[PDB]
Amino acid sequence: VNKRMSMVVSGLTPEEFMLVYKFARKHHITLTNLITEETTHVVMKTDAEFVCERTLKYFLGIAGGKWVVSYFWVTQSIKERKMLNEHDFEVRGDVVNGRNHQGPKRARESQDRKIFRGLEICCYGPFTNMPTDQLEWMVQLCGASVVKELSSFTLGTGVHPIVVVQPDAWTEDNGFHAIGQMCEAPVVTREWVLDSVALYQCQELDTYLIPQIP
Amino acid sequence: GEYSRSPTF
Repeated sequence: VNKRMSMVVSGLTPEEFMLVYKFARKHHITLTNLITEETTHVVMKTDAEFVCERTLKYFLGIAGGKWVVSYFWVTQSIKERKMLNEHDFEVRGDVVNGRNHQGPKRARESQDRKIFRGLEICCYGPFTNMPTDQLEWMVQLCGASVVKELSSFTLGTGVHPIVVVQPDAWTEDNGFHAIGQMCEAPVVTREWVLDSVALYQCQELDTYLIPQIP
Repeated sequence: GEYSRSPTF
């Protein structure tokens, strides 16, 4: 048996989804609303130069080295009544990290050398607009080791511990500045992960570091 | 009816 096509779409209005659903129906393509290991294609809404917004399905698509292509692949197939090749429609960048950083392409080409290789990452809550277990899954797909609690860090010279938090999500407390007192590990924002994934290249922590209290 | 927009970052 061979792997089969399984799609999720992102950034589309319902009406656009319905057009794809009719599309998926005609050419017997599997189409789900939730992305899994079995999902092979991620279809993003882009501009004429194949630049999209950064969504959860966008990040997870890259993390899994899956094919991330533009919505224009569907509309063009309609226009010419054929099934043209998706690869021609791979998104080249996004509105945050660059219009032609070739992240998704590079992501496919480096699964033997994943960007978070040799790292132990703890996603220290809370989080907004992105479930914790999905973010944990994200770094897993990128070769990182997920750590549930701060005390669970491996102690060793070879281990590289990292604490990732989202300052926006904290509303009741200013607690993220005190984490350095509880453990021996760098503390950086969620944006470190997002940028690293989008470019599929491990960014320097310097700019993403969150100031601590000694 | 309502369309929760997909969360964008």
